[PDB]
Amino acid sequence: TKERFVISRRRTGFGDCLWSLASAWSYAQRTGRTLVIDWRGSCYVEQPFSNAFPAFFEPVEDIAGVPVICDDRVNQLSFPGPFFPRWWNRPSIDCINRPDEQIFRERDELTELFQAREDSEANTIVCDACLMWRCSEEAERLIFRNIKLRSEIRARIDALYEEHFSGHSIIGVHVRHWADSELALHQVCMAIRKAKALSYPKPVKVFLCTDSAQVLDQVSGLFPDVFAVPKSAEMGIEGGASALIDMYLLARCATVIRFPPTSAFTRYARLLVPRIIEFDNPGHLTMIDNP
Repeated sequence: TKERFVISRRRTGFGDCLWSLASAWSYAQRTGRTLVIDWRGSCYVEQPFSNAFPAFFEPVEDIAGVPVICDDRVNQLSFPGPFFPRWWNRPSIDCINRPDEQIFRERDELTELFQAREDSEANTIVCDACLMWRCSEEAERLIFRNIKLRSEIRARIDALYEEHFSGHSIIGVHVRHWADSELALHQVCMAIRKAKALSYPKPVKVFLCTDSAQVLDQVSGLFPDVFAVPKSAEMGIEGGASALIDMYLLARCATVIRFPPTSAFTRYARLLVPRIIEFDNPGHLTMIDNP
């Protein structure tokens, strides 16, 4: 009997990476495979063959009973064929072309596999597409609970929590992005007003997570008590750490505004925070009590 594998490959924002990881983990658990976390080529790491996972998280060799390889051994080990999806059996020269249509086909092929009664005969499942929504919420929570941020990142979160969150009820706001910008800023303001009109047990502050300096300046000038975390290889890692700090602090808020709710950036917060506000029909705000 020989070892068999599921490789979780993802290189995008951490919300997507970690949700897609939960999906790979769930299939590895169901089928008695080893899980390989392969974050080579991450948007946050300049060096293309370095596995980014250890740059942000502590070593992990097991997640809830599933053995894990999470480090540079991906560059030494030869994971065994045959492979699924079937594309991965093609010669390497034929794998240079990897268009979005093929990645989407593999999402669908993996989705069907994960729903099928029988385990694949392939010795290695290669997951190299978006696997958001292709697992249970429990699988997602298990991943967050069973990997640990690097201590340097945790210390920053801890200091920020003490400095702004402790003693207070925090409304977290994630804003990812002429007439369009004005309407979007207006919509964000409407969401903040809605959130602020709810009752909270402690004095309220607004935690803003945005990639735009202009949004930060505007929202800060429109509401009281708005704060944000202050902010080339080294600067990619710093971008990653900054993202994680915001993602994890959002999950500590009393209410979170998801602009948009399709962003996996706020999925961790959606799982944990008591109340979620978002535009959902369109132009209209909704509030969701957790669950």
